[PDB]
Amino acid sequence: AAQTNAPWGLARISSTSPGTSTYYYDESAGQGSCVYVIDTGIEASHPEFEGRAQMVKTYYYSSRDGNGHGTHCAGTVGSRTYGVAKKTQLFGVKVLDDNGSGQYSTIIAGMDFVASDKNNRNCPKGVVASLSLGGGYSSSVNSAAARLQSSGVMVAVAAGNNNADARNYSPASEPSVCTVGASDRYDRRSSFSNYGSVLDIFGPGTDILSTWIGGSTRSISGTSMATPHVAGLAAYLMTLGKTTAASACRYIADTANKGDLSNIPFGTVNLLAYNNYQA
Ligand SMILES: [Mg+2]
Ligand code: NA
Ligand code: NA
Repeated sequence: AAQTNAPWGLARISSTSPGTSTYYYDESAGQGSCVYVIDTGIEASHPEFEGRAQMVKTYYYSSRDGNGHGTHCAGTVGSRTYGVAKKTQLFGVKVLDDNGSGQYSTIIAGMDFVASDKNNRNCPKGVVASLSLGGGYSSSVNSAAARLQSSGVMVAVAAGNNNADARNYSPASEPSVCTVGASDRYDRRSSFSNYGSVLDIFGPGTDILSTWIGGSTRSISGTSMATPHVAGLAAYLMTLGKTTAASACRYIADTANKGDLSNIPFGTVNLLAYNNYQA
């Protein structure tokens, strides 16, 4: 399948070169997989989700996304126009408030929730969790991410936007999850992206068009925008049977475009998520 005039990041993950605008992908499109977006919520009514999104848990008064961030990230996972895995099922877990902030104890609880809740859900091709969030180093946050991964979920987390080594941030610094840095449309490491030995992969993160609240769309930048490209890619690859939740991060690194990013510090991987789709 092919989506013409796609957002640059979708085109990028289906090309060996920057500058294209068609997203090429297998029509299965993540059907039968599930992605939990652990964030500010998801505006499930947005027409771009086509009824495939639903809130499953909130840690605040409402399940509504009063911010937009979670809706944007969910859109990069699985919206029709802006999503990597256009037929995945999206589940929203609101651990962040409407200002985009959250306490680590609540974020931990939401990870634990996903590890359990997946047993209520029918996700025959597997389960992914996208965590476009984090703060300073916390062993407890890292442990929660590790548990979620161990429970059988493909965990993708943001590297952070500190232009610093991700070792000092969580859940970025948890080794066992998939830590995602950000790139721009010219294959430079995004100016804000964290780096370091703990990164597993880069995805598109600068100027990413996706869904927003009020039934809208907008372009924003962050390792939060790179993370759902990887989460969506994992769901897509799991639906194709190419990999599993436990091995998807490694598979994505194995199959990535290698050596194509600039301003990658020595010791950080030079790997950009790639679907290797051959019609
Ligand atoms: Mg890792
Ligand atoms: Na996300
Ligand atoms: Na470089």
